[PDB]
Amino acid sequence: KHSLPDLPYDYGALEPHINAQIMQLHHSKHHAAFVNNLNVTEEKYQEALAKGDVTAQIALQPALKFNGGGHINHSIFWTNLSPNGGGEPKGELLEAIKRDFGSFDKFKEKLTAASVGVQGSGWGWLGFNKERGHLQIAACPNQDPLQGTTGLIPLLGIDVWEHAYYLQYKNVRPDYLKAIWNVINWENVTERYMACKK
Amino acid sequence: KHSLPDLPYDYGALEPHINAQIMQLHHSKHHAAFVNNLNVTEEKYQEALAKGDVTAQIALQPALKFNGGGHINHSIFWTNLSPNGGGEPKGELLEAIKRDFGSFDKFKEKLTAASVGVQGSGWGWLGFNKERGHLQIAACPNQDPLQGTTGLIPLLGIDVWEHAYYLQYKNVRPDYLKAIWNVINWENVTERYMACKK
Amino acid sequence: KHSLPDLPYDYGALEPHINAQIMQLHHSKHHAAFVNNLNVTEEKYQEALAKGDVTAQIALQPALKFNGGGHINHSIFWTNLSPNGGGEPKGELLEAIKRDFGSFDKFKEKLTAASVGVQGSGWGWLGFNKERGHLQIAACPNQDPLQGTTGLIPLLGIDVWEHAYYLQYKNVRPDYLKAIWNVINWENVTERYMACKK
Amino acid sequence: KHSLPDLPYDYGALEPHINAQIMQLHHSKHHAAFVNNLNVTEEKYQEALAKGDVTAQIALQPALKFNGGGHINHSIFWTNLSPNGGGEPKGELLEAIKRDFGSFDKFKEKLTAASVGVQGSGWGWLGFNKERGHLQIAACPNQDPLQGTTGLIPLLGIDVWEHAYYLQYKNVRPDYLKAIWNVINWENVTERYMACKK
Ligand SMILES: [Mn+2]
Ligand SMILES: [Mn+2]
Ligand SMILES: [Mn+2]
Ligand SMILES: [Mn+2]
Repeated sequence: KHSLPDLPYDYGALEPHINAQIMQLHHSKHHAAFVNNLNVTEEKYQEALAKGDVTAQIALQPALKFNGGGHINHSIFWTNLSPNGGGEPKGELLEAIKRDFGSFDKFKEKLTAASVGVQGSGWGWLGFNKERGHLQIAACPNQDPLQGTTGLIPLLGIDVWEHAYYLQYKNVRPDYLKAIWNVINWENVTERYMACKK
Repeated sequence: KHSLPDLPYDYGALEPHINAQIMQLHHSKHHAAFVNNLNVTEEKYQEALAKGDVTAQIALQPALKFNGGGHINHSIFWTNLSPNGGGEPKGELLEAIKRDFGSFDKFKEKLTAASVGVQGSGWGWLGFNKERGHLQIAACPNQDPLQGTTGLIPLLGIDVWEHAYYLQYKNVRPDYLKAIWNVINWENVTERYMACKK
Repeated sequence: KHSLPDLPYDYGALEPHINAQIMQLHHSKHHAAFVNNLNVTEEKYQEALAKGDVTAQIALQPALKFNGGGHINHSIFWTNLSPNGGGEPKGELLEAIKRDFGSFDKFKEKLTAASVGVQGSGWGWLGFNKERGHLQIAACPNQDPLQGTTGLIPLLGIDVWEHAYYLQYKNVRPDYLKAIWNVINWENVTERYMACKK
Repeated sequence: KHSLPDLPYDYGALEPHINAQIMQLHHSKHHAAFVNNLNVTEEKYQEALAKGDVTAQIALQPALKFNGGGHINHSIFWTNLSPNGGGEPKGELLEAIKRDFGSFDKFKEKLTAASVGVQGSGWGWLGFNKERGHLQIAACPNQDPLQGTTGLIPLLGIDVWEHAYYLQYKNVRPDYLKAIWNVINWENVTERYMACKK
């Protein structure tokens, strides 16, 4: 069984960048529904798989991608944020960011452009291409997880679903993006990067 | 040139079902951006078309569908709502609703299920199938317009993008749906129905 | 497991409408490949689910739908064809066709148009809509199965992948469709129909 | 307007690798159909845009992309092949291939794998990523053009629609791909490469 992970900090720790109300709703309401529905969907799939029912397996695909992706995406997101984050990364990561994007500022612009640009609900990702051996920016629609649909290893994800910023920033997505850079836990994205730095 | 249509009522007229803040942001901010970007996108397309630049035409497709759909969808939506709406439709429409869905209650359930069920951003629609000659329920992702992507004539649309209900109903989409039935302008959906009742 | 079903007639039984070469290749090579890969994908999916690896489950989705759908679709297709086929259906199926499509001829035109109209690889389908109690024509891309992705119950399917007709009819898909009507197994289509009008 | 380009060699010039029958059908029938329908779709799109009919513009999108892409793709494809082709590229293109893919052999494997791997109809592409300054392999479904849907600049394209190889290689796509390497026009691919490294 999958579980709702605990937040590494209090709901009001990312203030004033992302307010406590969004953090509470996002985690306790949105993420909780994903794991519950994921466990419900996985049990159904186990029933379908055992019967060799291919129709049921295919019909169940959207719910699993949506809920399974929802769980995966949000789980990474909480670890990517920190009340002690912000600033710039250091060491190997910064080294690779300058190499692949030109500069840290250029990387920020690319990821922001990618995030602001998703039409509808989605995610902006900084990922690692294990085949090519470099960093890569990608945008994923709805809850489609990065690794599962793209093959890239997720390092940093930015949720651009409206529930992630509307209460505080309303329709101005760029304001939310400008603000989230102040709480990015570079300590965690450097770890994820090192984990696949092979 | 396309224009931002005026609302048929004051921003606070649909209260307490849909509050004035959502109505103001939704119309003055969201819809306004769609027409502006649509006009910008259409001019670009006219440049591409004149040059016979097929690459530019294809690259421009998402922006036109998103912004063009955005304009179309929201324009219909404002006419579908009214401070004097609610209740049940009468005459021909009600007659066709019972015929195609069993009862008005059954129709409500079907459209609600369709609307609550869109994964991500989208719309729930009551449309008319001119080929088959009956009413049909459909769900469209993001801003993909009903007629243009499906062929069905739009009668009643329900916006399930989070910006349409989050400030007031938060994550509980069903609450928003339960509430919107009280402001549905059946007078307008009966007109749209009669317009294609051929 | 899943196994390649034996054809209920020999490869040359549908001549001159569909030649023996196509039938042999379609069954022994194309369909066979789908079951082999379906078995492998299912085994991998079982592995992933036991370990709760949501990323692996999502990564396997395209393969499962394509190979599972390939098996499902072709398995129905073989039963939809017959050396004893052709003509028109009798009884209830025919009544339902007259009611839903105007006549059998109008139905022939519509299914033909939907098949000839698929861009790329795909299938043309006459399906049953359990929810509305009526017949419906739908087109599915590549190997996406009708029931698993649409909810409709498959009755008659027309494979419009180029491999189903190219050797004999080259690029002329309409010639292939005109010839397929002579081998449609209406006894089977009726059989499938009676099964869902329950 | 758009016109069917004359082949820069006769239909039997690529034998025994790609037979004359395929070349004749591919150019005179398949490609010709795309330009005819592209011209009609463009004319209809001009009508729609002049009238500001956003619904008609969106309804024409699938046709424009499929037929426009069909013209673009096949037009590049013909120039990518040559009776004088084969072997390996020289100079900068080869250097870029060694740098980005390890070697020419590894590059051959990757493009072959991406082509053989497309489910249904599509294309395998070696493209140029202007933003990152490197070579990249991509696969496009049906007739979706590389630049218009991906932003990458096309250098070499491999048509994996069954009509490009079925008559000669039947279902064995790997045989077709092994043979196509003998007629690749590296002078043209280099030409396209030099054009974007500007
Ligand atoms: Mn979220
Ligand atoms: Mn809206
Ligand atoms: Mn087939
Ligand atoms: Mn082709």
